[PDB]
Amino acid sequence: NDTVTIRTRKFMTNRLLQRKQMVIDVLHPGKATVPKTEIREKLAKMYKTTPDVIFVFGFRTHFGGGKTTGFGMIYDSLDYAKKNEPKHRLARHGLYEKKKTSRKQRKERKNRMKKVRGTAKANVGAGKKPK
Amino acid sequence: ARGPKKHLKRVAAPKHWMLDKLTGVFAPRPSTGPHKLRECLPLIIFLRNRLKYALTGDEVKKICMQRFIKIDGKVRTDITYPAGFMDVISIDKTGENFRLIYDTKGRFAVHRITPEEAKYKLCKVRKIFVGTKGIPHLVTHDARTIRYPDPLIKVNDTIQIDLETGKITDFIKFDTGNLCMVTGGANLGRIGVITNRERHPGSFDVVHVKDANGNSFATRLSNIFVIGKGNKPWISLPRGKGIRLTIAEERDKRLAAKQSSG
Amino acid sequence: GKCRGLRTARKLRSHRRDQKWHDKQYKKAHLGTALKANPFGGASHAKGIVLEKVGVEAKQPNSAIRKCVRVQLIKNGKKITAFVPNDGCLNFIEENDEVLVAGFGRKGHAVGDIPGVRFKVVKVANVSLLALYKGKKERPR
Amino acid sequence: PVARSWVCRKTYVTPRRPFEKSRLDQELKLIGEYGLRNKREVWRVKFTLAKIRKAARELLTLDEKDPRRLFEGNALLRRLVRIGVLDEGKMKLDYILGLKIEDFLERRLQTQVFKLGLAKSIHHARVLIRQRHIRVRKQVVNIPSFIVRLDSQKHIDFSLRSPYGGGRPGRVKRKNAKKGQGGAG
Amino acid sequence: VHGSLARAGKVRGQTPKVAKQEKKKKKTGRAKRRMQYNRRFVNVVPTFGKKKGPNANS
RNA sequence: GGUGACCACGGGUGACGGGGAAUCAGGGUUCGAUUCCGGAGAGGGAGCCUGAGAAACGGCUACCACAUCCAAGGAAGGCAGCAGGCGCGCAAAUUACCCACUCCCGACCCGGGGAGGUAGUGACGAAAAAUAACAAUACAGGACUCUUUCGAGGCCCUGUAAUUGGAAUGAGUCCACUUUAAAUCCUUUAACGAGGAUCCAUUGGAGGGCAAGUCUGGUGCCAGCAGCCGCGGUAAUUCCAGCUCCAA
Ligand SMILES: [Mg+2]
Ligand SMILES: [Mg+2]
Ligand SMILES: [Mg+2]
Ligand SMILES: [Mg+2]
Ligand SMILES: [Mg+2]
Ligand SMILES: [Mg+2]
Ligand SMILES: [Mg+2]
Repeated sequence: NDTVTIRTRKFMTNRLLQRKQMVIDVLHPGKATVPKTEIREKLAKMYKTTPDVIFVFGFRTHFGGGKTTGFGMIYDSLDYAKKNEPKHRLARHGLYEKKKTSRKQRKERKNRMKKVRGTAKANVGAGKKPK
Repeated sequence: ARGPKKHLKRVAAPKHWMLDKLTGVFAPRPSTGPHKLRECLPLIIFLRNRLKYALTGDEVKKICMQRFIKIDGKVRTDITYPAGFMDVISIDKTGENFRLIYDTKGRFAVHRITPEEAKYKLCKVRKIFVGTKGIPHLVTHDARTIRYPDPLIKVNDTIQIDLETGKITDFIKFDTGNLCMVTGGANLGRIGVITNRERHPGSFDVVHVKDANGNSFATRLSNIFVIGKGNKPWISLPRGKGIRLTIAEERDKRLAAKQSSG
Repeated sequence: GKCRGLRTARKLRSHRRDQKWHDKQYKKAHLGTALKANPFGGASHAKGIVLEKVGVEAKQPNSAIRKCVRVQLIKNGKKITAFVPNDGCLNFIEENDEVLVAGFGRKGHAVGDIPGVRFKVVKVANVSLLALYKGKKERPR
Repeated sequence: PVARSWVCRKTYVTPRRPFEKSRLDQELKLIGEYGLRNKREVWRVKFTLAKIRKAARELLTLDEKDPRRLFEGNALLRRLVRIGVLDEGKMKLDYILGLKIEDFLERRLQTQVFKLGLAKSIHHARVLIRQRHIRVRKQVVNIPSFIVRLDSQKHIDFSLRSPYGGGRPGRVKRKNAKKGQGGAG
Repeated sequence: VHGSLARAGKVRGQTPKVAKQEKKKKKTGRAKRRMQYNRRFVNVVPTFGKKKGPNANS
């Protein structure tokens, strides 16, 4: 924490997705890769925002420690951040849930429903028996 | 095949799209539109690879579906809409306008224009035919056709289409001594003046063009777009004024720029 | 002499492709009868079943009993004779073994003092003869 | 199908005839004098010089004032004087044919640290580079075959994390210290 | 068959089995190249012999 | 009538064509099943509906060859798609995860995609690159020097072997971060981690071609080696071994 610094570059703003995006590098001379949460709040202090709208990813560390570079994303509002931002990053921040079944099981149910025609009760009870 | 193709491999994409090899297997495959897919710039790569407003196809799809991209004064939500030559791309939320013009190396460059200049657009007439009730027509280099043109307008001349009306306000005849631009082939992107036109019946006419620096080249007639009345262009030219300069005088320009910046 | 006219290319190429049939390598590689006569059928290696164990007398200046196996190939059922190339590797060979046989060095020609033998055993029962000779692994009892 | 590239090339050529005393002795002399691991990484620099000389000879066969000849000649001379194997005043295609593989081997990082004196021998230089002790500018380099340019020549120095610049002594030093303090109060 | 296969492996059978002498490991790679460069490139011998080979059986 | 020694016609192809690949003075000679373009096919043929587009086969109809269920009255088939089996073979991978990327389809910002992406097997092949470095003692060597061989150290470079002898690191264990759809791997980074540093480099050779032994012990024209010359019939530079050397 004593020697960790954020530096921004390729900064630009767009109103198309209502955000400002940049590529940043953080300097840890002798420490591990800085945690994305730490980048989040430090960049929030940098741009006078809160560490709930900050979005960072793609942090690759140069050979031999020291510099690591990632792509930073800041939005004007959390509602816009929810509106246009990938669901996996929303789930990383905990704002999106993926509590669903496997792709294989989903395909099994989709193919089993094709054997039953029209009848709504037998079309919704298709996957009830072969669990 | 048993029908039309609706895929485009990444390596088989047009070279001027400046796509790489490792991102994926496929290319945008632009939808049918006013321009052929060989010389069109789809909006996905225009807003992802040229301006970096979007990082992915999904993001550029969101940008398009929020109805901010305006092409030729009309809102287009097609992610792979073929933009093409000198169609005005207007974004009002961020307030800039783009004119899609080839650079000196035959690639669509990011050319920014004022709104009062973006209000209009040059077109190259491709055919003139009279239709029913004796009504003349005019089909441009786009898919755009219009009725009741000036009878002085002939084939492969230039017309001034102002947006939001689709009408003609002025025109440039294809005449010796007029400023042109090459729209295909090796000399793509070169601004020059019509010096000669040799015509070969039953084949393609060849036009000889000299630029400002005196470099004279030639190209087929179908690759020429008249852009100026004599020597003043009717549009805003990109950087370099469409003057193709060789690698010998490109390298030392790079060295001078590096020396100035260092 | 040879013709040198500007439009003699037809005669030059015709004479070349006629005369190219007179050397043994081109004839062997392009006639196909050598490919038909080859027991391996143009393959580097082959598999077979050991029909018998035989001894072959060496040539005139030498005097030895080269140890070979009479082997029927699994494909096309052709019967060949394959040398067993080490000091005691015939003992690792028994009847009805599935042996792998390769060429014996010079492309379907006999090598050394062994008359009419063009193949050698590389593996027996899916274990290498080199491995058995060096004792690095054992026969599959 | 797959979006790979599979564009690769070999970097060395084996000699046409093996087992000749003159070539074997010359290659062994080079290996011993420059601290190379094997014959592959001297055939590699020989191949590089062969490619450079082939390009220079072909350019020489091109006519004078030919713009392709001029452009590629200045490019090749610029690269050669950046890597430092050619003097800045010898900007001619004829002098490229006069180069030798010793000039290229002298520009290796392994040789350069030994010449600068960061290591006591060429083999010590190689192991010192491999154990992440040598840095160029700010990047640490663990590749002995790192060709050093003239601008990067001055910026070769010990790494900060290594126990030769900054602190943090090695594991054996720390173990010896803790054993010593556990033996003596 | 004429019956001469009974002698297979005869000499390898009769050869007395002597074990390999346990020896120090040999340097490999760059160290090996350094060693064999030092042996035959940096040395001065005052003895005659007309440049005898590296495996002299003196 | 039309075509043919300017090679028609017929036959063969272990022939899909091309962009290209190997080799590399120049000229050429071989290879292109294989990711890009074009063509053809969906077990073999044949015929069709629909549709803008199919003679479609993850559409239909019939025959042939296989082949599934059957209550024997019938009914249902097409992996040269992704995986995965059997067979054939000298010969070729996991019945994994995901639509996160590139794009495609649809009424469509929202769904779907074994296209494709990711991981697993992977010495096909290509790039980089560990298996050690340094110092001090003995015994040598140097254009070494100090008195002119004699003796030594004001120096340098090897090898032999040691209580040396304390410095540097990984390969591995492994916390966290990072990566990522989620992981993995790489790069970071805690803590352990080297003195037969036993944390052990192999594959082929030592008559010539062709670098390397006229060493030693067995065998005795036998066993075997040997691409070719040739070696072996009791003193083997060539076999089987030990040691020592050679090449990568
Ligand atoms: Mg065929
Ligand atoms: Mg092909
Ligand atoms: Mg194809
Ligand atoms: Mg078909
Ligand atoms: Mg069909
Ligand atoms: Mg090892
Ligand atoms: Mg021996």
